[PDB]
Amino acid sequence: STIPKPSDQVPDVDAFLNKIGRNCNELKDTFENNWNNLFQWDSKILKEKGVNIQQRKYILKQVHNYRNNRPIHEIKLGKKSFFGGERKRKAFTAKWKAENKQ
Amino acid sequence: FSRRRIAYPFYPFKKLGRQHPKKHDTNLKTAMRQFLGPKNYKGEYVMNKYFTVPTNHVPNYIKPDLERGQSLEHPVTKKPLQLRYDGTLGPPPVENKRLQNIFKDRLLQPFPSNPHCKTNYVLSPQLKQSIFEEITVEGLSAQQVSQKYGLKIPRVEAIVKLVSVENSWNRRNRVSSDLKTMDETLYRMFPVFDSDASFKRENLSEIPVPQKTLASRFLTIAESEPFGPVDAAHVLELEPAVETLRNLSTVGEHSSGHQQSTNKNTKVIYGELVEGERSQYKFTNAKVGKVGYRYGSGNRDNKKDRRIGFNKLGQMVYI
Amino acid sequence: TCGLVRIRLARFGRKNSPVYNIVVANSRKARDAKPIEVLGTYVPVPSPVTKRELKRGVVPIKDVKLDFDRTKYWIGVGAQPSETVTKLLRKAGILNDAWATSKNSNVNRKVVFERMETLE
Amino acid sequence: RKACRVRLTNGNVVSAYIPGEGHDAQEHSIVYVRGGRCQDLPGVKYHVIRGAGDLSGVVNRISSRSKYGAKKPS
Amino acid sequence: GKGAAKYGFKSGVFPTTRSILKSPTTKQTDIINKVKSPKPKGVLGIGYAKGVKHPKGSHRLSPKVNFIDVDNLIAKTVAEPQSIKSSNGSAQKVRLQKAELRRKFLIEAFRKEEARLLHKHEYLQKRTKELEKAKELELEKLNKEKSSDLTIMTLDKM
Amino acid sequence: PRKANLLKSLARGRVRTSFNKYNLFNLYKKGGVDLKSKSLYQQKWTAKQETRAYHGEHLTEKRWQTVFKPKLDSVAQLDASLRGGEIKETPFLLQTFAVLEKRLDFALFRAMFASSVRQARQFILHGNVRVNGVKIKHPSYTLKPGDMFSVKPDKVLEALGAKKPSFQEALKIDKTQIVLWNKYVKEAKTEPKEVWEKKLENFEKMSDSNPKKLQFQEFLRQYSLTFDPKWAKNLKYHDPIKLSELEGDEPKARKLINLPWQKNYVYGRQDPKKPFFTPWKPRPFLSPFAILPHHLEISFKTCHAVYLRDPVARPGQSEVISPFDVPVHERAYMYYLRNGK
RNA sequence: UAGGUAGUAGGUUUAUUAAGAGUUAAACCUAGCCAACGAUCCAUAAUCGAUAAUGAAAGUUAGAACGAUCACGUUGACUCUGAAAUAUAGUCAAUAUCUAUAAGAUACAGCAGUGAGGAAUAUUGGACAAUGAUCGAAAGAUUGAUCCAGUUACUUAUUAGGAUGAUAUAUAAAUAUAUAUAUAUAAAUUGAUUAAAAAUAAAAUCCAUAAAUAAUUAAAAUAAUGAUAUUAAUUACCAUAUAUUUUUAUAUGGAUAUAUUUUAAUAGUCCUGACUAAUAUUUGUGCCAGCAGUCGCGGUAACACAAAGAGGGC
Ligand SMILES: [K+]
Ligand SMILES: [K+]
Ligand SMILES: [K+]
Ligand SMILES: [Mg+2]
Ligand SMILES: [Mg+2]
Ligand SMILES: [Mg+2]
Ligand SMILES: [Mg+2]
Ligand SMILES: [Mg+2]
Ligand SMILES: [Mg+2]
Ligand SMILES: [Mg+2]
Ligand SMILES: [Mg+2]
Ligand SMILES: [Mg+2]
Ligand SMILES: [Mg+2]
Ligand SMILES: [Mg+2]
Ligand SMILES: [Mg+2]
Ligand SMILES: [Mg+2]
Ligand SMILES: [Mg+2]
Ligand SMILES: [Mg+2]
Ligand SMILES: [Mg+2]
Ligand SMILES: [Mg+2]
Ligand SMILES: [Mg+2]
Ligand SMILES: [Mg+2]
Ligand SMILES: [Mg+2]
Ligand SMILES: [Mg+2]
Ligand SMILES: [Mg+2]
Ligand SMILES: [Mg+2]
Ligand SMILES: [Mg+2]
Ligand SMILES: [Mg+2]
Ligand SMILES: [Mg+2]
Repeated sequence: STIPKPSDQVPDVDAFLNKIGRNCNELKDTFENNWNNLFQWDSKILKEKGVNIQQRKYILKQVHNYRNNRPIHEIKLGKKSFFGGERKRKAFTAKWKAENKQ
Repeated sequence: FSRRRIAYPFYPFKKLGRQHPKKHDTNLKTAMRQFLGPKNYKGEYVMNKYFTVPTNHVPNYIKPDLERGQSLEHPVTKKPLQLRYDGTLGPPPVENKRLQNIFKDRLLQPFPSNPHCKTNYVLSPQLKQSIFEEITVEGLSAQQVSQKYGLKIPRVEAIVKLVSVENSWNRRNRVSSDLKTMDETLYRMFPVFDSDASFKRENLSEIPVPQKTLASRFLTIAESEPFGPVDAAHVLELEPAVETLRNLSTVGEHSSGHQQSTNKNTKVIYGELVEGERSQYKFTNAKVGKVGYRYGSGNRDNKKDRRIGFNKLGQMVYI
Repeated sequence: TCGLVRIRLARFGRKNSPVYNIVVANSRKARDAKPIEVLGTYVPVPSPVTKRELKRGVVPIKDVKLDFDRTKYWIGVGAQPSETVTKLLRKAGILNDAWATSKNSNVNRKVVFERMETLE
Repeated sequence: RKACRVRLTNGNVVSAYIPGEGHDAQEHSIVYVRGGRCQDLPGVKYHVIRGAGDLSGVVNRISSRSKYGAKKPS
Repeated sequence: GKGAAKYGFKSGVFPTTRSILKSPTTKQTDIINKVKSPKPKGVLGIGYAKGVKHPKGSHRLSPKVNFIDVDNLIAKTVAEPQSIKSSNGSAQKVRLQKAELRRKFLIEAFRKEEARLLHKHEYLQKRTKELEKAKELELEKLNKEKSSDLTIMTLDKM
Repeated sequence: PRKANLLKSLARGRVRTSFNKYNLFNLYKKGGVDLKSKSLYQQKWTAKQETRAYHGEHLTEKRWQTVFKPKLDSVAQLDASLRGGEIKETPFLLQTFAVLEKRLDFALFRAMFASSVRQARQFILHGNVRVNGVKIKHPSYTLKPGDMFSVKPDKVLEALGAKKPSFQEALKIDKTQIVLWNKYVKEAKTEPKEVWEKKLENFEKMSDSNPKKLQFQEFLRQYSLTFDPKWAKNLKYHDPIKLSELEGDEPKARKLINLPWQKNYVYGRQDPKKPFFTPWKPRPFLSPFAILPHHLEISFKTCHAVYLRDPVARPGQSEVISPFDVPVHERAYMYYLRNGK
């Protein structure tokens, strides 16, 4: 679509790649701090630039959010419980309560 | 009793005699060279009576039975020539009476062994324009033009469709000299259609033969009871045959009676189209119990009768 | 989508050529299990328009067959359409803008063609 | 006629005819048995498959090679 | 398979169509009369004959059919909001619109179904009477004497 | 499809859907299918051999068996009883292979847009055929009544025209043509009276089959039919061609050639860019096979045709073009009905 | 397997359940109930279809695949919660394994995978883009459901090249248009000496397309998001205008040196005495070796064994 305008919280692409997170700060060299490249490159271009499947989809979701004045704060992917997944929690908990508290 | 049989000519030919050891010839090959005649330096067979196309609207179809395998004639005088002992070609000793009075039907029969196959008549460039100008300008119906020139309605409709394509081609100078040369040559190879000639006229009373009627039902009625086509139609639970013929004549796009409106009763909705949308939704009203893909339908993909179709772009698609 | 009675797409066809049944189904049953009712069919692939047609102004058409009356009955008794089915029903004019969401709300987009109900 | 007594993996003991000219079948050799009787040998109701297990294909077979476990000569 | 021939060569099945009205309505007079009709007795009868004790603990008669009043069904199922409540909220407005559409749809479904059922009974009655009249006419034509009948030998007196 | 091997063998003598020279001799010398002394199985097998050789040989036996339809379609003339002439029996069993006639490849052959069904398949596969304006590249596409199909003109001309000679092949024909022309100028000049006398006698036996006589009358108007010594003197000797000198140089070769009939172009290569013999002439042995179908309306000027209907059998005639008689087709039909049992 | 049954058959009452009933438990009565049109018992088996196979059909067969139903989640019983569970829960026990040695955990008939068994059945793959499901107000998170790809001719379908083509030289004055070109010379693979062929087969000639290359690029999905994917398809310097069923054609802007990317085609397998399609013969073996669905073949002219030639199927 159109190119949004830089804000004060997200002045440049590097700030954009740091707020979204998910290790997207490791693509700062792919974009070269070019604001237009971030808001013009689609999936096909990003795939040719070496961005993996998960990251390029995540970036494009945050680019759409920015274009619509929606928050771009990092949302973390889900993680299994400390005591393991439900299917292996009974076993893990039994072996963790006999080696920590006896 | 059956055995392998080399397809030797049924007619007499000069078989091979003693042969020099390196010729390695066959009796079939020598029989073909006798049928073909000498080959000139240009790679032609001028002595064969079939090498060149006819130019008098009379097809030159093979007549091996009537000429007993003698296919050679003089390229300009069209006088029979036969092989002699010297190895030269000369006049036959006795004229062939079977080749001078040939039946009219045989002249149009391309294959000697099949007398049920005959060539069709070519329509002259004038009759086509007349038919084109009557259906399009004068506004006559295909039924009238069909009953006038003795041509089946589908053929009449095809002539109009094809003449329209010839006008666009002639309007854009797309008909080249080669195409004109080829068209004229092929025109002079077929018997021209004559609307006046009764025998040349196509039968206009043909109807498809149904399957339920193909059986043979017999009724025992009183000795003086009248039973006619309409009564038979009631017995067979079919419309009268005359009605079928009349309904089949009103199918042509330019024929009288052509009507199609009883189906314009299905509610359709065209979804709103917004800027940026690449496609429009079309909704057609249906009834639960008829619409939908059935559950547990026979999968035929791994069977010899798997359904294969073609889309609007002509690409093969599985149905 | 919520509830026990949901209107959703059941997938038919072959690999790489999906077609869908519009069905009323129990939430807990398999996607392709025989539903309560089959309301219609959805072919997601638009009909291809020829080069001339494109310049002529023809837009590709996606074809949906639907029982309008039966569909309205199931909405009346509290059946809950899926998001994709909701989009289809809003385009057909059965559902209205009350079923739109914040992400797809076309509050400001020009209308090039207005919904037209015809007979064919 | 060359035959062989064979104990099948299901415990049934059968008599199988060895087809072809010459065979390298011995005791303890692993063989594959198929249906088909030897008409003139009563009680021999099965055939061993040439070119399977420890039974090699017929040596120098030219015709009907597939029936005798013979591979195609280059 | 061959079985498909019995169903128009349709392969596969559809779920059985549900009935919007699960019982007969109070406007299907024809059905109401049939249930009220006295139950037959004897060889082709139905029910316990006078003087025949029915099993102890069992109901002698069949339970009464429940006829649906569509006006009452609409009043209890999709009743209208009693007051014109103040839907100033964005979510209240959306809910009001959805409730209105759902009520409009279900009321049209119940009234169209009842109309269809009543219209179907009338069409069947008209169709049957036509068929009956046509059968009488057809039979009359068959019984009409033709001239060919003179050539059919007869022994009427015997 | 089935690989094309030994299709034109003279010993087998099978007739194919082609205009090939060898396929004409096989048809010329066949003399019917022999069914005498054979058992019922042998008769059916022979019928199958011959019919399938012609009707869809490229289709595999198993595919043909699926395509084969037991139902044959005929027409009933409702005026026959209103004519009075001796009625003819309908050849119902000549429709055994009618199901194939709706295939696009067969339709092209019947329209004479290709020299054989095999060539028709290649024309379709190479993108030269359109049906109703849409390019169809599947030879197995089935036509419906009313469908119009077209073939690129250059392909139809290359199929119905003579083969383009190569430069070397056509350069040796011009050398001989020059030698045989200088012989006619040496016999016309040594004894002009006899040559002209022979020339006049040749034009009497033309029969109007040879249009050269019509053209000759013009030439006699370009100069009573009495001898003229100016004719022999006008005749000039062409210059010999050194095949080696003008080898590999066509423009040079087509500037050293100037004959009364072939001027400034090598034999058959008037336009070497075209894919056929130039000037365009019909292919050899075209007359025996040139059959106009009853179920197609052809426009050769544009190379367009309309599929009017599926071929049908009528009293005394079958629209299915076949070189075999009804008894042969009857045996073939009996074979496929039972899957060759 | 000829007798079976003893809550067994029926009646009455209570308990229990939302609810009938020897359904369960308790009490009291009657002597019944099933059975040679097969009871009881034993064995075997998940069942079925608008599914698949076959047949002219009635039918028969299968129950993999698609769909419906039932049962089970190492084995048995019991209990809790709940509308509904003897739950893939809990409890106890049984069998096996494991580590943390506890009145412990695990049980791949979820996906992938391994060993075993067997004639025989695949990747320890990618993605949540699509369709669904769960959680959440939402943003979103999760999903071996699912969607894709991999392996495997297991099945089906399409394609897997058309036209022309029986020799080569030398040969011939010195443009009203010729024309049946004619002579010599050499060469000519296997078989065979003529109805004995292999064979238009090969090579060669003409013209193509696929692939490659280049540009372009849909659709699955849109508010955005495409795993598949090096997408399909199309176009052959690219773009544009005009005319132009299709399509074609002209002319233009930029682009290379008057023309404009390149360019193909190596099938196997069985069979040829009759049933049963296969006539062109020949060699070896000699009741041996072997062939064989049936009849049979083989003892020196083997149409049947083992081969060559030729031939017939798919
Ligand atoms: K029993
Ligand atoms: K998903
Ligand atoms: K073969
Ligand atoms: Mg035979
Ligand atoms: Mg009991
Ligand atoms: Mg009780
Ligand atoms: Mg008791
Ligand atoms: Mg079992
Ligand atoms: Mg069954
Ligand atoms: Mg069973
Ligand atoms: Mg399974
Ligand atoms: Mg369980
Ligand atoms: Mg259990
Ligand atoms: Mg448990
Ligand atoms: Mg297990
Ligand atoms: Mg597993
Ligand atoms: Mg094993
Ligand atoms: Mg397998
Ligand atoms: Mg593996
Ligand atoms: Mg995964
Ligand atoms: Mg030799
Ligand atoms: Mg390509
Ligand atoms: Mg998503
Ligand atoms: Mg995209
Ligand atoms: Mg053998
Ligand atoms: Mg011998
Ligand atoms: Mg044999
Ligand atoms: Mg042999
Ligand atoms: Mg051989």
